[PDB]
Amino acid sequence: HYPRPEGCSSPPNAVSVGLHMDLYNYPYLYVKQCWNPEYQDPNFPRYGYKKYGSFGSSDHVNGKISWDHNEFKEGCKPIMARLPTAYNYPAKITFSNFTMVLSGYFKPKSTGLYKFEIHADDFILFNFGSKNAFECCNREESIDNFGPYVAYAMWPNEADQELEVYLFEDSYYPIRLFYNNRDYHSKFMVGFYPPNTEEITYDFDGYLYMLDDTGNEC
Ligand SMILES: CC(=O)N[C@@H]1[C@@H](O[C@@H]2O[C@H](CO)[C@H](O)[C@H](O)[C@H]2O)[C@H](O)[C@@H](CO)O[C@H]1O
Ligand SMILES: [Ca+2]
Ligand SMILES: [Ca+2]
Ligand SMILES: [Cl-]
Repeated sequence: HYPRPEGCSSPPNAVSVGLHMDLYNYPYLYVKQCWNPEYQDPNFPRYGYKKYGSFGSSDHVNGKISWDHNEFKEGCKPIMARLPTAYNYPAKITFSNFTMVLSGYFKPKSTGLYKFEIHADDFILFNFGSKNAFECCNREESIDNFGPYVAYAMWPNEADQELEVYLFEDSYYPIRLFYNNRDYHSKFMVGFYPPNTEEITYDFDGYLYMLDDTGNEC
């Protein structure tokens, strides 16, 4: 059968809307290969990604969280631009070169099979489930204790991926999205097909949530 990941329960008053975001610096080797190949090291997603420090965070990240910026005209240099309004983050970022971690919970609107689809420039990792993304109600502490990727998308050669999970309406599923841009254009597209649906959506409104971190499977 299809994969059936593990989820979490919580009283509605311990639940709030949307994901948490952390933004981390990702420098060029030099500013006018110019780009840093570090993002390719296997230890980068687990510990290396924090080594240039962070620069911002947000909460309640909900709705239309994908983007495709291919309008930039210059490579090998930092370009300032804004995230979608879904991110509740007002400052411009070095959209040319940065790392982001989005985490929290995905709650399906009905029981059944969900297909996710990702498209990356440069790099997207997808962890999903309480035995794959992070522990129920213990997100801060366990965020980098993720398991083998549910999907691994990397530009140019493996930039498109998909994956299928059978989900239950009553459950909040730990979800962890890792994104990196090494240089220039940036694509973070994460979409899904709910059950019996042939048309993809990139709008997560009503699917994304955060449970309080009380260490006890809630
Ligand atoms: C080093 C550099 O800037 N090379 C250029 C290409 O840059 C890459 O662009 C792809 C998208 O096509 C990715 O975003 C990748 O992360 C970038 O390093 C770029 O496509 C072309 C367009 O002029 O110029 C190359 O020199
Ligand atoms: Ca944070
Ligand atoms: Ca890029
Ligand atoms: Cl799981």
